[PDB]
Amino acid sequence: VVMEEIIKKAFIESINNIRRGDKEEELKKIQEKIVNAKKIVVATNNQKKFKVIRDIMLRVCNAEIKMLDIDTRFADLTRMPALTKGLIALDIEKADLYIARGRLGAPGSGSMLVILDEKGRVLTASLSPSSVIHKEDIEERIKKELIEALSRIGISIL
Amino acid sequence: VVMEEIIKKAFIESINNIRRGDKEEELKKIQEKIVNAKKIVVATNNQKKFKVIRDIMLRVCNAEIKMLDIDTRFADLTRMPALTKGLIALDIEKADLYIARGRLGAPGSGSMLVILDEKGRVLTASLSPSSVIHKEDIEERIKKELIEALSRIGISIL
Amino acid sequence: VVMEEIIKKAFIESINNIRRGDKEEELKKIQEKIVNAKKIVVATNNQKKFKVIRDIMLRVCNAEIKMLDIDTRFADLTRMPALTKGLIALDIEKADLYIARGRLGAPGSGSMLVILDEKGRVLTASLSPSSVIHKEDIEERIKKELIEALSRIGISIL
Amino acid sequence: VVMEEIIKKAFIESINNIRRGDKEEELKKIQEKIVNAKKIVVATNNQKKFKVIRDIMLRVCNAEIKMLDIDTRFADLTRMPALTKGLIALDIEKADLYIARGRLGAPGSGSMLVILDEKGRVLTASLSPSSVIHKEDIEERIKKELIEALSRIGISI
Ligand SMILES: Cc1c(O)nc(CC(=O)O)c(C)c1OP(=O)(O)OC[C@H]1O[C@@H](n2cnc3c(=O)[nH]c(N)nc32)[C@H](O)[C@@H]1O
Ligand SMILES: Cc1c(O)nc(CC(=O)O)c(C)c1OP(=O)(O)OC[C@H]1O[C@@H](n2cnc3c(=O)[nH]c(N)nc32)[C@H](O)[C@@H]1O
Ligand SMILES: Cc1c(O)nc(CC(=O)O)c(C)c1OP(=O)(O)OC[C@H]1O[C@@H](n2cnc3c(=O)[nH]c(N)nc32)[C@H](O)[C@@H]1O
Ligand SMILES: Cc1c(O)nc(CC(=O)O)c(C)c1OP(=O)(O)OC[C@H]1O[C@@H](n2cnc3c(=O)[nH]c(N)nc32)[C@H](O)[C@@H]1O
Repeated sequence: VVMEEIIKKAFIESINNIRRGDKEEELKKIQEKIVNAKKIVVATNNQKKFKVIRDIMLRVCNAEIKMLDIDTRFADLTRMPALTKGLIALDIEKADLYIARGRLGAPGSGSMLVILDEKGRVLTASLSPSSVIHKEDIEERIKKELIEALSRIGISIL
Repeated sequence: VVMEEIIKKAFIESINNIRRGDKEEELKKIQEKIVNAKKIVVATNNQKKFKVIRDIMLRVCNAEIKMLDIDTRFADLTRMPALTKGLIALDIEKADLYIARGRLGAPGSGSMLVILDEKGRVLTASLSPSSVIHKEDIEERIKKELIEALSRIGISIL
Repeated sequence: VVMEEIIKKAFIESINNIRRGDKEEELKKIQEKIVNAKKIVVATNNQKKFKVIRDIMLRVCNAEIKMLDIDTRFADLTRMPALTKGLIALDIEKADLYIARGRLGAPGSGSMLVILDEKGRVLTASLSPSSVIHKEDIEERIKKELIEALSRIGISIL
Repeated sequence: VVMEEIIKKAFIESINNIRRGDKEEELKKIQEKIVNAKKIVVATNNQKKFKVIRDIMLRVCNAEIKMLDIDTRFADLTRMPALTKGLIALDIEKADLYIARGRLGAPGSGSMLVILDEKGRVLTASLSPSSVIHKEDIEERIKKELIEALSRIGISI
C-alpha cells in the first residue's frame, strides 16, 4: 500500500471520529521511506552540519547524500525556519528525503531538525533547548537530534 | 524592549550574516510572555488533556486558563495538525498564549505540544515518539511534553 | 530543463538582489506542466464543482481528471482553506496537478481557485469577490475563475 | 461582535455541514477592520510601492501608514512570497493591518497583493498576471491590485 492510501485511511478515521492515534502500518511506511531512500538532500550549505548528518544516515540507508549550494539562512526570517529550509531544498533539488536543521520558531525558541519526504510531508523531527541554555558543541547537538528523530519512529542506528 | 523590536534585530542579523544563534534577551522575552500571561487557551475540547495542562500552567503563571468548545480533530487532515490546532484557537479566542497538542506531521509521526503567543508565533514545543512505540498513558505523556516545552526555554515547574 | 533548476536560478537572483520579476523560461515551464499533465485531481467531492473544472481542463490537456472520495470542507477551519484543500488532495492521491477551489482566507474574504504541481508548488490562482456581493451561480463563478487562472499564465481556452 | 466570535460561528457551520458561503456580518466585519485601522504597515522597504499603496489607503481610512526598514525580498525563497512578506511585517511591527505585494507562488506565477489583520488573518487579496505578459508599469499594476482587493470586499475609493 502506497503512503497516499495509508494517509487517506487516517483522514477518513479523523473525519468520522474513529481515529485512535498512529497505527502500525503508518509507522512502518515511515521507516520504509527513510531506510529505502535512494537520494537524500540536507538543506544546508554548511559543511560541518552536513558531515554529521551524512555519516549517521549512511548507517541506515544506501542513499546518495548531498547538501545545497545556496545559504538557507534566509529561512530565518520565517515563522518556522527549519521547516522553511526543508521546503527550500524540496523546491530546488529532487530527492526521496530532505533533512533540515535550524531554529524552531521565534528567536529564542531553540532548534528543530526535521525530515521531510519527497512531497514535503513531515515524517519526523526532534528539538534541542535554546543554545543559550544547553551550550553544547553544535556538532554533538545535531548528532543527538538526528538520532532521536530516527528512534522516535523505531529506527535504531544500532 | 518589545518583542517586535527583538525580532527585528534577529532578522537584521540573519539578513547580514552575523546571526550566531539565540540570545539572552530573546530567551528572556519568551519566558516573560509565558510567566506574565493573563489568559491562556488550551486548543482542545478534551477534558482530560485540558486538566493536565492547566494544573501545570498554574504553577508558572497567574492566568485565566480555558479550553475550546469545538473539536479540533479536523486539524488532523492538515500537514502539521498540532500547529493547525493552535491557529484555530488563535482565530476563535483572544488570549496571550495558546497551547495545542496533536500529531506532529503525517500519520505515524508521533506527537507535538506547541505554545504560541498572541500573533501565532511558535515560542516552544516538545515531541513524543509514536504512541505505537512508547505506549504510555496519554495524561502522563502530556505532562512530560509540557514540562519539557517549558524547561527547554528556561522555565522550571519547581 | 527541470523545474527545480529553473527555480534555483530564480532563488539565486533573489539572494544576490538582481531578481527583476518572472522570466519567459519560468512562464514556459508552468504552461508545460499544465498542458502536459497526464493526471489531474480536483480537491473536492462535489460533483458540480468537479464537472465544471473537468470540462474546461479537457480543452487544454489530455489528462485523466478525477475528484476525491472525501469532503474537503474541513479545510474551512484553516487560515487558507483553498490552499489547504489542495494539500489534502496532494497527501491522498498521486497526480501531476491538483486544482482546488474554496475560501481565500478569513470568513467573508471571497474565493480562491488554485492550481498546484505534484510537489505542492503554487502555479497560478484566481479570486472572485465574496458571494455576499456578486450573487452569481457557483458554476459560473468557478468557470470564470478557472479561465482566469489559466489566461494569467498564458493559457488560452479558445 | 468580536471577530473571534464571528469566526467561531462560521467554523461551527462548517463542522455541522451547514456553511453556505460568506455572510453579511463577516463581510461587514472585514470592511470595519480596514476602514477603522489606526496603523497600517506596508511590508516592503521599496519607496515607490509604499507610496502607491499609502496614497490609496489614505482615501479609505485615517491611519498612520509606514513601510519597513528591512528588504522583504528574502521572502522570495518561500512557497508564497507575498504571504511571507506579510508575516515578516507582522513579526516586526505592531499595526492593525499589514499590506504586502510580491510573487504569488512559484517563479513565473505572477503577483499577489494581500491584506492581513493584526493576527495575520487573510482579509482580501488580488492578483495580476505574470509581468512577462501584462508588461505594465509596476506602479500602475499595484494601484489596480489594491483597488481590486478593496472593491472585492465592498470598499470603493
Ligand atoms: C490524531 C493523532 C494521531 O493520528 N497521531 C498522533 C501521534 C501518536 O499517536 O503518537 C497524535 C498525538 C494524535 O493526536 P491526539 O493528541 O489528538 O491523539 C488522538 C488519540 O490518539 C491516541 N493517542 C495519542 N497520543 C497518545 C499517547 O501519548 N498515549 C496513548 N496511549 N494514546 C495516544 C489517543 O486515543 C488519543 O485520543
Ligand atoms: C538561526 C538560528 C537561531 O537564531 N536560533 C537557533 C536556536 C538556538 O540558538 O539554540 C538555531 C538553531 C538557528 O539555526 P542554525 O541551526 O543555523 O544555527 C545558527 C547558529 O547559531 C549557533 N547555534 C545554533 N545551534 C547551536 C548549538 O546547538 N550549539 C552551539 N554551540 N551553537 C549553536 C551557531 O552559531 C549556529 O551556526
Ligand atoms: C520577485 C517577484 C517575482 O519573481 N515575480 C513576480 C510576479 C511578476 O513578475 O509578475 C513578482 C511580483 C515579484 O515581486 P515584486 O513585487 O517584489 O517584484 C520584483 C521585481 O519584479 C519586477 N516586477 C514585479 N511586478 C511587476 C509589474 O507589475 N510590472 C513590471 N513591469 N515589473 C514587475 C520588478 O522588477 C520588481 O522590482
Ligand atoms: C466555505 C466557503 C466560505 O465560507 N466562503 C467562501 C467565499 C464566498 O462565499 O464567496 C467560499 C468560496 C467557501 O468555499 P466553497 O467553494 O466550498 O463554498 C461553500 C458554499 O458556499 C456557497 N458559495 C461559495 N462560492 C459561491 C459562489 O461563487 N456563488 C454562490 N452563489 N455560492 C457560493 C455555496 O453554498 C457553496 O456550497
